[PDB]
Amino acid sequence: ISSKPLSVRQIKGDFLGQLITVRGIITRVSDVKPAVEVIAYTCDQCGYEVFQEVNSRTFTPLSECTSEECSQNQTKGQLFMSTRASKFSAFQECKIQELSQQVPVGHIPRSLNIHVNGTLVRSLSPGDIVDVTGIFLPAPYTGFKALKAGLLTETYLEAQFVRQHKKKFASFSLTSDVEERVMELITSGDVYNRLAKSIAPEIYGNLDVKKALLLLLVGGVDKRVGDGMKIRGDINVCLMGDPGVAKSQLLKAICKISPRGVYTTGKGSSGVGLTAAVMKDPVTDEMILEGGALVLADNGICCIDEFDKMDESDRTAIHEVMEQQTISISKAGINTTLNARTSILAAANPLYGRYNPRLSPLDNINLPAALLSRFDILFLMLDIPSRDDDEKLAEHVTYVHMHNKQPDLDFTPVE
Amino acid sequence: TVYPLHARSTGVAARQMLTDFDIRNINKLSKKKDIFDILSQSLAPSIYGHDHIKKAILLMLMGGVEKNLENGSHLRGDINILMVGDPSTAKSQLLRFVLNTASLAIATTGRGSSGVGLTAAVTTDREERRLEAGAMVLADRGVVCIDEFDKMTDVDRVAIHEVMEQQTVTIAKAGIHTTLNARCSVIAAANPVFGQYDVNRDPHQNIALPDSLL
Amino acid sequence: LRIIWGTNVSIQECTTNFRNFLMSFKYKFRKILDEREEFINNTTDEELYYIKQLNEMRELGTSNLNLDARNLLAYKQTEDLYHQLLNYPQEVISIMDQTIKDCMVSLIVDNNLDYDLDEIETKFYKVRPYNVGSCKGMRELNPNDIDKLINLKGLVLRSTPVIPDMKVAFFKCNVCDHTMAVEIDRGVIQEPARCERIDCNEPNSMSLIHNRCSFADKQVIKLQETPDFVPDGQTPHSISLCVYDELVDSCRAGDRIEVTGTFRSIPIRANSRQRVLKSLYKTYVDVVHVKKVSDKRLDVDTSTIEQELMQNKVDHNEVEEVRQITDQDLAKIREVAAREDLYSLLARSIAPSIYELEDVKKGILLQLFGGTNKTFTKGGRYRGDINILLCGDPSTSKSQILQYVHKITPRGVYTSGKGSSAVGLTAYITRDVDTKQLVLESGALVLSDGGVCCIDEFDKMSDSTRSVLHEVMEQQTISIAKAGIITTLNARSSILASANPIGSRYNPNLPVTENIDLPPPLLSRFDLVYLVLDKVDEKNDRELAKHLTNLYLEDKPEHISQDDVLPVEFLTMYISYAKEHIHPIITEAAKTELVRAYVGMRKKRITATTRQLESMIRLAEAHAKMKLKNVVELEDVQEAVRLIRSAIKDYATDPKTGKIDMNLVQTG
Ligand SMILES: Nc1ncnc2c1ncn2[C@@H]1O[C@H](COP(=O)(O)OP(=O)(O)O)[C@@H](O)[C@H]1O
Ligand SMILES: Nc1ncnc2c1ncn2[C@@H]1O[C@H](COP(=O)(O)OP(=O)(O)O)[C@@H](O)[C@H]1O
Ligand SMILES: Nc1ncnc2c1ncn2[C@@H]1O[C@H](COP(=O)(O)OP(=O)(O)O)[C@@H](O)[C@H]1O
Ligand code: BEF
Ligand code: BEF
Ligand code: BEF
Ligand SMILES: [Mg+2]
Ligand SMILES: [Mg+2]
Ligand SMILES: [Mg+2]
Ligand SMILES: [Zn+2]
Ligand SMILES: [Zn+2]
Repeated sequence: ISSKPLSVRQIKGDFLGQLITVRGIITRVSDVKPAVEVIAYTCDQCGYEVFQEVNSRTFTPLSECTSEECSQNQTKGQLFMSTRASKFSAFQECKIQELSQQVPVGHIPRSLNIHVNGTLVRSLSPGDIVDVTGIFLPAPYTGFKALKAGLLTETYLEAQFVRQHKKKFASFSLTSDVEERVMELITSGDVYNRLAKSIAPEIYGNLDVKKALLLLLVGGVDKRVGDGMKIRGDINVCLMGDPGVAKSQLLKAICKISPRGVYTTGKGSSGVGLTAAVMKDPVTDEMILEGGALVLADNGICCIDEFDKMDESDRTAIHEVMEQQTISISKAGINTTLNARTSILAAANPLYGRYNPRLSPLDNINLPAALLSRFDILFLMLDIPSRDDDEKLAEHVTYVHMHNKQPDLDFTPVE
Repeated sequence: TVYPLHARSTGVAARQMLTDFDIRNINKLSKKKDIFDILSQSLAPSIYGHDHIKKAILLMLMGGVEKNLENGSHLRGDINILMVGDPSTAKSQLLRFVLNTASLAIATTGRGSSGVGLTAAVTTDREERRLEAGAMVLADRGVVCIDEFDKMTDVDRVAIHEVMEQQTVTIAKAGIHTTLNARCSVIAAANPVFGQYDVNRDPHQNIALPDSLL
Repeated sequence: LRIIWGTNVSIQECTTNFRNFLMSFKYKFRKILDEREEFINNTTDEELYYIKQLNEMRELGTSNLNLDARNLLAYKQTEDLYHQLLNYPQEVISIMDQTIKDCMVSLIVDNNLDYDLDEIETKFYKVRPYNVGSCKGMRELNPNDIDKLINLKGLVLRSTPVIPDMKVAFFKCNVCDHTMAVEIDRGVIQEPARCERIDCNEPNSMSLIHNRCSFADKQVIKLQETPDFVPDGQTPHSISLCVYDELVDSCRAGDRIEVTGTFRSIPIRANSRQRVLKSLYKTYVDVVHVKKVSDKRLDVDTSTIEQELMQNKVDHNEVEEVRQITDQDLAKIREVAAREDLYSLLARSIAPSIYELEDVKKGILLQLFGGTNKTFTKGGRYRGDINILLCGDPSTSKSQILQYVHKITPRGVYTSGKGSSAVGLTAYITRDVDTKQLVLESGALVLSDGGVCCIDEFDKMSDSTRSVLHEVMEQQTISIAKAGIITTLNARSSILASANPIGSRYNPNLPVTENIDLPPPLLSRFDLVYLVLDKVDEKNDRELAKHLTNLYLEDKPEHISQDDVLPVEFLTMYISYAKEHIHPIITEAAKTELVRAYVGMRKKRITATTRQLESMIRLAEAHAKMKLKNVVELEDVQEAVRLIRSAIKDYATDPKTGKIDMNLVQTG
């Protein structure tokens, strides 16, 4: 039963105490703080170390040495805590969330708390898609007493093992097995074109854009000269084009291949998704800053959709994110400079929707010269009908619908 | 006992019991060659004509098949219908009937349901940062009957593109990164900007909707 | 054996090894360790290092010995003392304090100084180690790293008022009038039920008199982390520093410091639940050493902290507020000033990576020096800050220049347009988690006091936000009158701003003013306005491309420049010394030249105002300081006028139209 990954909704009260595997996205991870397992007190009058076990969120210190002599003799020894002698453990109150696939029709995702303890800390980061396996243990009720009716229990999941659905780029070791899967890819020949056609096989005839997106995934090389100059070393791709040329599906495909990346889209929602303001964490009472979409997409791909229909206020921040790879915030309560190393992919429509060939490309792209400069590649993806390409696309799409697979028989889309 | 009750423009779907007699009748009636015409006529007996519109509405109620592929791409299996025309053309009547006959339908007006009202948005509840499902999320696997589409704010219609095509609502707001599922079929009615459709002017001038939305 | 339970520390072995290290430390050992054999100078490496230092410490009377960790690492026999101190800072530091006391007594007695030994006997000698390993960050500190000496560095956001700390409490049995004395042991001062003597025995006999008790000083400092390496998706953190004794008020807000201390975790009390502690401990860092002065940055301005220097002398904090200048280094400063191309060399040593932007690099250097901070003793003052605006075409390296300035300057804050707000700058009100009471913090402008506030993307910033700039821009102070706060704040901050001309690209058709698109009040305040222009010049573009490509030849490239540039450390030394010793004054010939230039200038394009005269005065003062002169001369005023003319491209500008001819706007 531990093999089967369960959604948060399926973690009923029946599964309490067992070993279960919950599959979902990670939204909030607290800082690592020392949690008391056993607290050690020193009583110098009788020279005894007394250890009080702690098994709750709170506890109470002692006043009289409860060891044999001080409780037995007339001597009443004063006992003092010793942090170094006491036992601690690295602790993190994560919070997993239900995926979009697991949520039933019409509901909204619900979350489950995870208490990561011991050496397993720092194995979970926000935005990760993981199958955490742990012990579904109960805890005493922590809400308001009036709502309590009987021995109500709050529940959590004590993490034991973490499996990442999408492995991080910074965690690559060329182990012999990874070496063999890799050289088998090398021996396939034409790795560049095969990888380019591999991404989003259901999309036909847009191959240069796929190559550009592959280059976006690979990324250049960051240069930090001895003086202090830093070059971006990452590509910022744009996909300006007419409606109905599968820009959004390319962006979603890239989101699938990329290990980390937010699919920020539209307007209004982005306004607070780049603010990165300050809020108090419930677990440690720390006033941790909250990161927006861009910070969560650090060392990832920002996959901004509907770029042209998005507020100028956020474009001002996109300027600095693209160039300096950092976000400088000096608003009320915050005087720091966030670190957001991101590669931005933008899909947008030209001014007046469909491209008008009569107008000049700059007048129709509508990007200011400063913003357009930051885009390494700005595709046009113009829709120009033709009796041949149209029927090619139609046959490809009809094959995709009639069989859930790319039409190309001889081609091998890499997993 | 708890009985979820179906009411117009509510999230509760309206399922019905199919007796063996009813299934037999359905199977027998499906054999006729004029089944499409027979059904289409029955959508709005009150409204005269508009038979092609009624056929389109019936096809919307049936819907298509959404396709999910291994790589993760999702292909829309829902069809959206927009009616533009002169006043008193029974467009609002057709919308009301669709609301009254679909298993799960949600009715909205032009600007009463803003962009926050549609899709979804964070409520910032003090008991913290809960998510509240707007109209389209609550209309998953259902229909949204938008009326007076032309009066809609430009900003409101910006947020509708993703729900129309990708069938998802992405929050990415206030530290909340979520992708709600909104697989809704949208039907809208909207008069032309000039009150009555102008044959002398091209349809681009009359509709005044963005090319992507059309 | 005889080790402390729970530690590998043995008092005898530790004392002996530390004494051997103190007696027998040669800096040549460290130079050997640090691969400095090519740089070894036995003219000063052979002499006893800590012995001479302790002799100086005895002569001056200072009570604090700043010990270097790598010094302990280098000497082979005391290598283990490094790990012992790193793992057990408290006991080891106490042992070092005792060893310093003993060795200082031995040094005094051996030399047979005549003065009485007991006069200096009663004084606590504290050792303040530092440079204990790399930063490691802070979020990576597992709970197994409790009470271990660690190295942290970051900005100082805010500091609490000094909080008294009771160490000795005074009770008094009211009937018997017997004073009581109890010390502190792990934060508790036991209440005696009966009296200390045998006069009387009552259950509640004595009462605490807080005022009679002994209180020590404790200040809480909030530091914001700036680690070298940050994990993906991590926002900047914040750790609460706690300082004691002479370190109180040593650190002001906005100071990029490098603090060494002991990691500490403390149980926290539940809200209004008497004497119930949450299991999750709260972590804070103690403070033993603070390294304000760094060789990668200019030294803190002496003028701003001049008043606080006397209070520090009263406190004898012994923090190195300002780096000291070595004599041979001063001679090197003099010889470099004697160079003919001092001006070009210093200009190009600022932002070495940038290519062919000499006029802009110059102005930046003149800003880094600054004009004379004249003090009108009758009332009022004039500050020598120079503000620079860079309105230019995209991809002209302006943001990189701002980044370099922000790195170099001692107290600088980087800001970018819409990421700023009026309340965001200046000062605001906020609530701390720990006190849960309202406090006042500092915005970017106040944190930039005595430094450069690099304001990026100026034009995108709102007209509302730019309004507050005028006050600090002209008279170098900000006077706020808001809900709960009514005061004046001196923000002596030199603003550096980068902007894109409206349209994102300079329009040759529209005049300079219309392209720049700033209100005349705000535009006039800027001393220098640079019209950086990107023109398609085949030779210049080829050279820039060759330079940038050569930057990519090797992984960690040394900069590819034809001409030699000064070390950044030496440049910081030069700039600091020139700023703090030398205060140039104006001459009659310079006065006449200034008047003539101002008159000729005031004869569409922006009209020169008296702010232009003040900018000329401050630029002449800055140039005087650069050459190390104590007076300014007419050639310096002419150079300042030439810089003002060149910044706006006055030669290529049409005289009366204000339009710029593109044929003559070409640069080097
Ligand atoms: N070249 C193509 N290959 C496959 N499907 C395509 C192609 N062009 C358009 N489509 C289809 O057209 C629709 C447009 O998808 P979407 O990515 O939302 O378009 P856009 O964002 O460009 O407006 C989708 O159903 C998509 O599958
Ligand atoms: N073709 C029609 N057949 C029957 N009734 C109609 C027809 N056209 C309009 N009506 C009637 O006219 C009125 C206006 O219809 P309504 O849907 O409100 O118009 P609108 O298109 O302006 O929204 C209704 O009472 C409707 O029954
Ligand atoms: N003259 C130049 N010298 C050195 N680097 C330059 C120069 N012009 C452009 N660059 C390089 O091109 C980029 C543009 O610099 P940046 O400051 O980001 O542009 P902007 O001036 O628009 O803010 C940087 O990587 C910078 O190193
Ligand atoms: F109409 Be598409 F989403 F650019
Ligand atoms: F007059 Be209708 F409701 F278009
Ligand atoms: F395009 Be630059 F940031 F002025
Ligand atoms: Mg799209
Ligand atoms: Mg109507
Ligand atoms: Mg810039
Ligand atoms: Zn005891
Ligand atoms: Zn008494």
